[PDB]
Amino acid sequence: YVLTQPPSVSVAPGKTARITCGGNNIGSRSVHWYQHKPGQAPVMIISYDMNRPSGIPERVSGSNYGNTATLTISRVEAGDEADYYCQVWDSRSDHPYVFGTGTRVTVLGEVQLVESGGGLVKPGGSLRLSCAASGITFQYYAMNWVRQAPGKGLEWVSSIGGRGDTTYYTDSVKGRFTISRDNSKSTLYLQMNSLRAEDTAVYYCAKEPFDSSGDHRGVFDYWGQGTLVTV
Amino acid sequence: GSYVLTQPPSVSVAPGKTARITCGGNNIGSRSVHWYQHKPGQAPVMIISYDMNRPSGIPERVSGSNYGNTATLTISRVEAGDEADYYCQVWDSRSDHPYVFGTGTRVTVEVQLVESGGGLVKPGGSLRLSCAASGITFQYYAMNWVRQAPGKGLEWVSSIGGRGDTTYYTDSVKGRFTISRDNSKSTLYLQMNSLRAEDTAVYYCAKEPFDSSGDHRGVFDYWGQGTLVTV
Amino acid sequence: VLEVKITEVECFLNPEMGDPDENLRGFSLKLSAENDFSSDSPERKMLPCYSTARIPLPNLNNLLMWEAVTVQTEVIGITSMLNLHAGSQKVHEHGGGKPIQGSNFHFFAVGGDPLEMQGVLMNYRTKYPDGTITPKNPTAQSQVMNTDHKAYLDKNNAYPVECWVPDPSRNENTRYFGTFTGGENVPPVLHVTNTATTVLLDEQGVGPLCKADSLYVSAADICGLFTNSSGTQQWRGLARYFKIRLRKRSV
Amino acid sequence: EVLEVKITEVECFLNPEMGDPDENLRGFSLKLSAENDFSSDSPERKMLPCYSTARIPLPNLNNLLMWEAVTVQTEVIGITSMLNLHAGSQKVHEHGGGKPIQGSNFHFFAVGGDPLEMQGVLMNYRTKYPDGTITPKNPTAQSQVMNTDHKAYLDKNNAYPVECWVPDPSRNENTRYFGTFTGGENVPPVLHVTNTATTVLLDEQGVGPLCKADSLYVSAADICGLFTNSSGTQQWRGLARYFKIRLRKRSVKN
Amino acid sequence: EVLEVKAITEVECFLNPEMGDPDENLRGFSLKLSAENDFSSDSPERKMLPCYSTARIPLPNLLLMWEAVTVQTEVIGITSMLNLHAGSQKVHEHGGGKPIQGSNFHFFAVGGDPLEMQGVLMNYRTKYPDGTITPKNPTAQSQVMNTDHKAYLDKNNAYPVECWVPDPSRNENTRYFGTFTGGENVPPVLHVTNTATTVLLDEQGVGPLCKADSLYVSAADICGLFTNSSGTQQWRGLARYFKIRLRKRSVKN
Repeated sequence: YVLTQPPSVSVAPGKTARITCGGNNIGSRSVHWYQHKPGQAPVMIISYDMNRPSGIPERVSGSNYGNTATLTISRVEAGDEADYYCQVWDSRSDHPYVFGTGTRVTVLGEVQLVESGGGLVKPGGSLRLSCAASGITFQYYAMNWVRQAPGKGLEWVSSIGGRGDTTYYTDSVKGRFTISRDNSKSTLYLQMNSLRAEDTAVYYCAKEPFDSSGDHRGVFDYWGQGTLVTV
Repeated sequence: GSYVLTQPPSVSVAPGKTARITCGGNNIGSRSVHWYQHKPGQAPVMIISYDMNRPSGIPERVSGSNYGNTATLTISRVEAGDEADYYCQVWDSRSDHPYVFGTGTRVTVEVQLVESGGGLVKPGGSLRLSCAASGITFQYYAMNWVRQAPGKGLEWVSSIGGRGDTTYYTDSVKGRFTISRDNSKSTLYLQMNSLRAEDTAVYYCAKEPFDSSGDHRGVFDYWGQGTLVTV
Repeated sequence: VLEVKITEVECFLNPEMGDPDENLRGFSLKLSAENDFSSDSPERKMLPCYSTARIPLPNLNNLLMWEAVTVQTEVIGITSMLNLHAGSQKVHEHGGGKPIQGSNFHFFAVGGDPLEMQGVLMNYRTKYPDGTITPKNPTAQSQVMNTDHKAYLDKNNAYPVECWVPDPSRNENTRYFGTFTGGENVPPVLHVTNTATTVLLDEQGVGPLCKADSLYVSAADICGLFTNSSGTQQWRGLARYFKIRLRKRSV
Repeated sequence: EVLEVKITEVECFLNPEMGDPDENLRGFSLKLSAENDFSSDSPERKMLPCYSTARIPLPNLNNLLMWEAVTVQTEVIGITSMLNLHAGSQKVHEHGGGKPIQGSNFHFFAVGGDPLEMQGVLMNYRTKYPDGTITPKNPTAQSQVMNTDHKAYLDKNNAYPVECWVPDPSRNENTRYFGTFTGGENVPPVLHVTNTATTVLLDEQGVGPLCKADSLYVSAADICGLFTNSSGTQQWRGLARYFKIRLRKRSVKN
Repeated sequence: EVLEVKAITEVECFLNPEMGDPDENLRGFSLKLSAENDFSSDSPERKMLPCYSTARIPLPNLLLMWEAVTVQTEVIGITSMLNLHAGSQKVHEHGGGKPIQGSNFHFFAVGGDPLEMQGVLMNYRTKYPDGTITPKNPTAQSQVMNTDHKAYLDKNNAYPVECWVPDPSRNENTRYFGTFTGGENVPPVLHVTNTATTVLLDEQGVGPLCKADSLYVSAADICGLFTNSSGTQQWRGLARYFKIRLRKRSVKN
């Protein structure tokens, strides 16, 4: 499935910013939105088309109809300057988590996830990432790896069920990367073998919402700050 | 023995004053009177249903009354926009001509219905009109053709039930016009054969309200802009 | 009616609450208020009407007739009212929407003849809409008991619930059951079970005998008022399911 | 097919699925939105209580034998937990205690030899239901009354929103169900416990649910009412349901 | 291991309520209720929390065992709520005091062993006060069903009503009955009569069999909230009377 975002949007302070997300009948699917500031954990700002999480101001609103979902930010502040991504989830698909291409927005003027194991590696070599989760009972949470390569958008890499019993990979890494989980230590693992130069990226740990079975929900409601893997 | 509704041909009113339009009928107080506003080259709008009920979007200034032999349309605090033709209308389920319109009063100070197939024809020729209805499940709606000849009032032509099962026609067109419907295509048809010069008119498509059986209700609650047939 | 000589018929009967437009099916038009008894022309789409169905039964032909012995019935969609996120006015600032609550009427009838009904009006001078069948030549006695107002439930979306009640003076081939609970804040209380059955047999052990191999089902299930964000109130209704067990009876 | 009678108990606690907006609010829904137009209503998945279900495996049997469910004991667990008026609830008035949970509630359970069969009915057919939930498909205005197209098996836990589905009385030949809906702002929750009450599951012919593939299905919804936070926001509160089911061996043909 | 019935005895008793007793002059009452604490920082005063009442009645030494066959029970002092002249906030100017009303819970049990209870919390992070016995190492699972929270009602004025319910997955040798009615304005409804009896026999005709010749009675009767002139609210409780008929029953060993 393809999500189309205008590459950039410019807005004066106090004015309204509108970010579109194009998709074939996207109105029939639940669209989530993420704000991403450089060197920061992405933040979920809209879930299921128009729902604001606790802490997101009323100025931020979401819409979804026909072929276009829309993120609207009113009374724009300096703090709104960031990258914005739409995202959908199709349970019944080869690539079940899809991000938009992203939108750079310029304005004219508890739970912790801690990643480790990032570094420098020979092409064809190996590296294992860890995410130490804090303040959640880990087996109740589908967990995900999402990366950003230099000058490219957020790319979903891998997903695992709370039980450890359901695993999904993007084709790019299928056969080379292995997602695993130790619920006793509340730690998520990404074993990266047969490393390529295209794998150079910041690797983000992404939590899905609490689920009594730790099922996949299609929502990345909390992120770690990331770890750099350079090849 | 077909029911007659008498309207004064014209009424004049100063801005801010009240306009009163009467509708005379033998014991009209025992029947449900509806009112339509009609501006030239526009779809008629229903402004009062069942004697006094205002549809959503009609201002409180517009009021309806019905007692004994006279129904009355009252427009208070009159604006320029109130200048139009006004028609009363009744419906008698058990009658040869079941939709009776008033003679009209010239007052001087979503769902779509799209008609096509209007044009120019030799007298004695043939023409089929279509109405493409949009945003409604067509088999739940009694549909109607209503015409206006040059310098004459709105004239009810033909009616059909939602199922396509209840055909009604005015004596004038009986045996020359056939009304039809294809609910799969949400299209109403008027097959006009043996055309006369008296048939030169704008042909309006008129929707009745939603009904679980698509029955006749006696109410034209939405109209198309019309199509002209010159013969 | 002689000695007994099995079939089930199932039916969902949809409600007739007014249906002000397709998107508001199961609802009425907003309620009007403070109209003088002398000048009240209610809109048809404001008035809930009784639901009826004549189910054709197998041709049986010392003649045999279909005898309704049992009925299983429940209201369908009772959990639809846990939607407090769309259309309803917030119960308070920052809160969810107002539950559907208020005056309600829950009725069903099974018979071998059209349900016989008696008319009582709150206002005899109400100008009821064309398309509706209401008490004819109404007098002041129509606000109490006027034996002239007899009717048959014989058309759907036609007989206004507020003008008609089941006639206890008639209905010998019909078993009927209804409950009215009136009030602004009356809580809707609805039960669902596939374990409950109602016997339609009389004191002589004879249930409704179906005339013209036809079984009549009748219903009125107004669940209460929906208060929109405007403050406007509309009626909300739900469909009723019937499962009726019949046997062959010699007559 | 069902022949002569040829005993076992199974126990289960079925946890509620009220939305679980985060771990610390397990048994609660997300805060309720209000006043969305019918034309643009996308509820958050965590806002919507769902039916609870589970499939209990029975001893492998083997003129074949089947487990026949004969009685059920069931009650709602933790009813007294609503006597905590000291935490989270908005004060009833100045210097007063917190507001008791109250308002619309639904109490429902079923026992069957197959998944509970359900019928779809919507307040608003145009409601955009969230990915992860299973709701009436290609709904129309007819979906706001009875549309026989909306048939489902309660075949997944935390998936079927309570607001979209009811037990289907036109089916469930092999299930017994019981439910009560009480709607209103100020409905007091009324819940009874006793280990002396039993419900017989036998039908008019004396036959209980017959367990296909030695599987017993239990289903429940216990929305107890709304919890009002200090802010004035409102959340559904649910409780688990306990089942004890007595089964016997029953002979059946082919 | 139960044989035929063997003769008869009555035990009469009352259990006084444990509503918190904030001071002597407020016996039968809880401390005033706090409100709007965050789930993160909720330390209720012990005297704020009603607890289950229980006691173990010793029976004649008497193999034979005492079998409890019937119970007569009622709540004592229901009419005491007709005092609207003292302490209650006036319903309006010049008016009488506000009747006790709101959430209530009426529960009793008779058994040959301590009542078995299951833990469930509104808020698993609630910091329960020293002196009370509440679910141990609670988790978010404790806000729904967590089978780790099993207890014996083995101490008077110790188990907060708000943390514990009778466990329907156990209590083979106890009969229990409870009603919870929640809401701001719930009217208390209490019936008294010396004509009502509750049979304790099970489907096999066997009542609770008293182990260690010991009868256990348990109760909670929170009648609702009392509103002071200030607007503060306190739980009000009443004692419960039991009359239990027992018979000698033969058993193997």
